[PDB]
Amino acid sequence: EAKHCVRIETKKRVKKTKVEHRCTTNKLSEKHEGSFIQGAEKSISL
Amino acid sequence: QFRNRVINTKSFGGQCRKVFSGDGKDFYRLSGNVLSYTFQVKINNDFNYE
Repeated sequence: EAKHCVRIETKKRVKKTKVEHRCTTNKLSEKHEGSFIQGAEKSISL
Repeated sequence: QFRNRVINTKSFGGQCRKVFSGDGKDFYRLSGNVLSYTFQVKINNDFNYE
């Protein structure tokens, strides 16, 4: 996960002002599951 | 393949050649010719599971 939020404000006067926000978020989840069962039988009878 | 009848395996030759089969538990009459006929069992099992 990431949050990356930035904010800037500005004003100038003898009048102009800006207040501004931009921020972007990422999420990831990988999930893994695995199974392997192997087997062998021999039976030799006399 | 097994093919057709070649030997007369019931030629008794005038003999009363009884044999007791312990397996079948019964008296059988052998032919006069047969060198031996016997009934001991062998059982021979391969299992192989994978």
